[PDB]
Amino acid sequence: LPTPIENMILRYVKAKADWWTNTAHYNRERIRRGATVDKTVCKKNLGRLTRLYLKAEQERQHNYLKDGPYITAEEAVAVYTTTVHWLESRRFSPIPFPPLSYKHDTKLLILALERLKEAYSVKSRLNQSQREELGLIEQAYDNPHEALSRIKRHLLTQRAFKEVGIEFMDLYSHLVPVYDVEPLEKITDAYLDQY
Amino acid sequence: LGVYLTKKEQKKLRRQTRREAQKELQEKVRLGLMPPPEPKVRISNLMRVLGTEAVQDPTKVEAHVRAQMAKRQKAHEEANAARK
Amino acid sequence: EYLVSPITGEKIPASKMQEHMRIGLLDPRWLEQRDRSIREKQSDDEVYAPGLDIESSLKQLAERRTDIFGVEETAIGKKIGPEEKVTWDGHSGSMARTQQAAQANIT
Amino acid sequence: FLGMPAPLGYVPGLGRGATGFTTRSDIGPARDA
Amino acid sequence: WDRGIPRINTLFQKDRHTLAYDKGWRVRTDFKQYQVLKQNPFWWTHQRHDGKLWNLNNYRTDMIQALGGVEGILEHTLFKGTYFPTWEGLFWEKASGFEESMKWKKLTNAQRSGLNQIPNRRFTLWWSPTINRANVYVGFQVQLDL
Amino acid sequence: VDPRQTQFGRNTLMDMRLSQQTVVDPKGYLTDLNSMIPTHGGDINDIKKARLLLKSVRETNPHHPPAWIASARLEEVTGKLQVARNLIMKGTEMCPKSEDVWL
Amino acid sequence: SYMLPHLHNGWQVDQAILSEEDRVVVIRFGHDWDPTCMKMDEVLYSIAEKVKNFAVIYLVDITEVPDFNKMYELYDPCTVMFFFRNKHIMIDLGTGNNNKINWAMEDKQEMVDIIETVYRGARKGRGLVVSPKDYSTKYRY
Amino acid sequence: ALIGLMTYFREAVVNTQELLDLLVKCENKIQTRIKIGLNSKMPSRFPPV
Amino acid sequence: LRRKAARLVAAKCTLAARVDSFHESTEGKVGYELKDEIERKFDKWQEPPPVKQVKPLPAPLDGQRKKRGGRRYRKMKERLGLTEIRKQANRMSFGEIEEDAYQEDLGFSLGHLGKSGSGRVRQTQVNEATKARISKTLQRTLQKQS
Amino acid sequence: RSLPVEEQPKQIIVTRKGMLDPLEVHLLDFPNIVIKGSELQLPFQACLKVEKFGDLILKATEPQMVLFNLYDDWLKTISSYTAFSRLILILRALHVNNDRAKVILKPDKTTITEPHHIWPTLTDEEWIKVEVQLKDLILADYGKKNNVNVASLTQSEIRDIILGMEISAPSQQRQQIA
Amino acid sequence: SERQAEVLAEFERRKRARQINVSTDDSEVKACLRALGEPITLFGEGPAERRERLRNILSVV
RNA sequence: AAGGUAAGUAU
RNA sequence: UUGGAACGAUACAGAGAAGAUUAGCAUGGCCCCUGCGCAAGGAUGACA
Repeated sequence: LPTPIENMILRYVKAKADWWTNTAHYNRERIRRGATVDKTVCKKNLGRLTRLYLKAEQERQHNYLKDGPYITAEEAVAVYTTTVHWLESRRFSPIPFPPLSYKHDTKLLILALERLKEAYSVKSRLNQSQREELGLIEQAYDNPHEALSRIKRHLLTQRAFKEVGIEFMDLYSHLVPVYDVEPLEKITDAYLDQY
Repeated sequence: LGVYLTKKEQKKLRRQTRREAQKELQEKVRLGLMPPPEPKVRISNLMRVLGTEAVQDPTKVEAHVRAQMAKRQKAHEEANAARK
Repeated sequence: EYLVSPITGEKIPASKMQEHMRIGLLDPRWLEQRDRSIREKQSDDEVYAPGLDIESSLKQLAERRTDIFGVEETAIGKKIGPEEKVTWDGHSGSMARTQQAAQANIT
Repeated sequence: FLGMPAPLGYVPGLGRGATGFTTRSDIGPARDA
Repeated sequence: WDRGIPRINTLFQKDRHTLAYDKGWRVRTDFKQYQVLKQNPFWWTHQRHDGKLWNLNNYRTDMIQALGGVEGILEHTLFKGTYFPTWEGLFWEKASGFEESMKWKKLTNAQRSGLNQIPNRRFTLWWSPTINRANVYVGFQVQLDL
Repeated sequence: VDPRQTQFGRNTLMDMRLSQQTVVDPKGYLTDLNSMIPTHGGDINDIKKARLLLKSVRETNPHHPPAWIASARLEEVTGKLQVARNLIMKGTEMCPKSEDVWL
Repeated sequence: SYMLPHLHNGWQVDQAILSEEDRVVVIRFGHDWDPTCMKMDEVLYSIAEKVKNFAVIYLVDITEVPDFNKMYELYDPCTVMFFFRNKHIMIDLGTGNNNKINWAMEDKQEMVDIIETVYRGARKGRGLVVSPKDYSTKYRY
Repeated sequence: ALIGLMTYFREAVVNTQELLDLLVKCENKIQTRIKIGLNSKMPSRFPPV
Repeated sequence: LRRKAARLVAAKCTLAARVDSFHESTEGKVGYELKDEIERKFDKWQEPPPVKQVKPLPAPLDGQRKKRGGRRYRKMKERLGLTEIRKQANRMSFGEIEEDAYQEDLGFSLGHLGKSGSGRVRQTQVNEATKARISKTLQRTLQKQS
Repeated sequence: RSLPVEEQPKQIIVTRKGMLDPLEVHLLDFPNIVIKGSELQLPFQACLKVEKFGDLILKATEPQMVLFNLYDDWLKTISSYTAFSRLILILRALHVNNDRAKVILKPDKTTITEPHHIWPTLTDEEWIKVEVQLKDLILADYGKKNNVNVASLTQSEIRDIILGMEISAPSQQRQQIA
Repeated sequence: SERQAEVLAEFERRKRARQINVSTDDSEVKACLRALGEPITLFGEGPAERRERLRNILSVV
């Protein structure tokens, strides 16, 4: 791309981005106040706010990575010492790793799988991802011990995970982030939460 | 010296030869050279292909189906014996 | 060097062996697929306007929207800064008079 | 075709079998006899 | 039976042993809003753990009583046009035998959108003697051609 | 309910047939002393229709202890534990020699 | 607006309607500079390629081509009209005017649905098609 | 939504006189939506049955 | 794009080191012959994506298209066809008001399932042909995990 | 309850609609068994017309439970599908006439029924001929009592005649629908 | 009928074409086409189209 | 004042 | 005989529903199993 053409395209992008940000914020304030708006307008505005919020989040994460942790060592030491003293006062035994012969290793797995199937309790048409998750849950229920072994293996050795999708529930007064995690990791996370 | 085509290459060659033979048969049937293929009927298949005629003359249908099964077996054994 | 073909039963030069195996089993339905992909491509029409039409339309739009283009600013639709064509009203009773008026307008 | 002058003495309504429509009487010029 | 905050119903629940190992369920239900894309009106409670803290039996009973009962309600409907001898041995079919088969047949967005309005075409038919009235829709009337 | 629970956490058969150059194979008729099928909670779809049919069984064969057992246990799974007692009492009045009904 | 093909006289509109035999001709009567027309034309440009198989979109300047103003009542700021095999197709939009779409539609999916419904009905031989969406209300809440 | 709100608060509704107006307005909006779905022209004496 | 670059650079550096350990190509002809192809690979990886034509939506479809039937079609129909329990699900008794079942969704209802009037004395069983199981490619991942 | 789980049925077909609810009540411990009604009347009531069943059960002084093998030795030469098809055909023929059918069942004076089983022992082609004769017999009464030609019967409706499905239509005025 | 004869002739021509060995070298294909007289390229045909044309020519010839 | 036009062949 | 209207009138029809519907076999994919061919290769039994 020639430099003058690129420069004018950049000027156009800057002007359109300024208008885009202003329009998104103005429409969001209209909706928050109670202005009567259409469904397509709401969807477009939600998309614009999602893009703006994610850009701001990228800026914030880059700032944290570049500027390091924002908690000074003295503050972290004070917090940790207070927590240690509290735990010592209450005589708290740390939660151990779930044993292979755990007395409740199956009840917790059933409880975890039930919560994952509660999203589908209301009858609805299933797409590929939903039916894949249900197949994984059914496979875990059919062979509880293999699922438990996979869960313990993930707890011990898994430190890297696949990307999770993000959407935003539009409450018309603010945006509530919603996270879509892989079902295979969802089973492990649910069992860990229950345990 | 000779050369050895790889496993993927063998799969491609076999698939192409099978498709060539299948197209040969299909165009023979299109132009009426060979009679159109009849459905392949086994015992478990008898009630799906010959279901409506196996209530009127059940044993004739059974005999016809078993004759077809034997003829399919007859050609296989004949090819094996001629090749041996 | 010379090598026997495992696909053709013929002797070929050693330097062409790789390409010989690569294109000796080119599936003919690939050629069929390419043919039908090019036959549809040739018959495809132009959805959008050509460059000349795009440029002329942009200039015509600029000649009217003087709140974006130009120096002086007139109204939204004004171009600033005899004969009236006879058109049919869509009625079967006025086909003849409209047609004759169109004929009568030829110089 | 595109970029082709209209033939002289041609009525755009005629030659196509077009028929108009009126949603009301308040829109469009008055019908001329 | 339906009195306490942890409804006495829950003591007789079939899965009352697996729920005893369910801890932190209210916090989890509250935090479910960050995983599902639909807001839960009952975010504060669980039917299995806390019981059903409300009953609409009396409400529906008094709603049928206030509308004049079955006889009063069904005079507004095409029920008397069906010539059913009585309302006892009757059942609806929520989805048609064919309408339900089309829920999964690769329909376009426009084709599917118009197929989601089929139940309404029945609803309007059910309440036609009352919706299609001169008292409720003032104006001229047009009769069907046949 | 379980003894520890706190605020915060059927149609049996009396006929048996043992199965082992003759067209006729009269197999012996055996009677089981007692038959206690599991409660089978929730296996009934139409409670009212099943209740009517079990009433019909009691009427046609008043001397069929499985009929009374299934009829009353249907009231026990339904939760109406008081009518089940009456059904068993009537069954005892009509099937006194069956120890299953008394148990 | 400036990307879609333009028809410059009444004869060209006649030929465009006559030429297509298996696709619905979608014609936007209006002006390039009209804001309503710019929104309608940008939606049409957005869906121009997707409906290539069963629709062709043209733009007609009513000031330059006032040939159909009297018969088609092309007096609204924007107008979208559908033709099939040289036959104007009406749409039961619920707006009271079945002969045309005389407003700018925001969503690009609704226009695709309208074109698809028009194509189905016209290929079935109908002269009126009921739109999948009732436009008697803008559904603003 | 209505049963969730009413069974969550159950006492705070009566004192919040603005909530009563909000609830009846929302109910009227829903009924108007249904009526517009039935027919574009709004009815004059639509029944509650 | 850095792990792939690291692998490629490591392989080419190994080749260059094997060349150098025998003191061959002292000037660096092999070194440049490898560096320029490293740059070529880097350029190829960072190449702008090519032009890909937009696929238009298929034209609306009218008429009849012959579809085959057989074991695959039978299996697909069994998986997608109406089941007896799912047949009872969409049947609602007329006039018999039922208590709300699911708290979070009042629209949800079992219908004739488990309710009197369905005409079935015994409980309907689950059609095992409608079982949910993972895809073929999801089975492959489980083989690469255990 | 007597048979083992491997030989336990999982699909019970009932030839009378009256015995659908009683089975559902008496199979309340076996939910995994589907009970299907039959709209077509199978000729299973005509097996007592056989010489080896009627007199056998008339003089039975006490109730009892007996086992028979309706497939005498067919299973050694044909599958159970053809065995059941020919059994249905034979029972339909017996239900039809029981007079000419008994004559058809033995094609030659040299064909006898051994006391072990019920039907006579025949060659495979002999059974083919007996089956075609019995099919003609079954079509004969449909031709007579309905005054229709047998040739007018398509191959699709001969199957319905053999099985036992028949349709009637007193209300032809519903021709108004078209 | 001669129609059956010509259809059978075309079918056997194609069957023979399916079993004729043709070199995959473009230079040798061009040399063979030059030897047999037919043009190297016809209406912008590709190398695969050239190979098909040579196969057809060798089948007829 | 409206958002309430069946469409289609035939003269 | 000669004009109004012709976006009308009348005549016919009016299911203005909803759709590329559905049964069989073969191919193709996968894992065996069986038989024969082809190219090689193992281990082992046998005296005068």
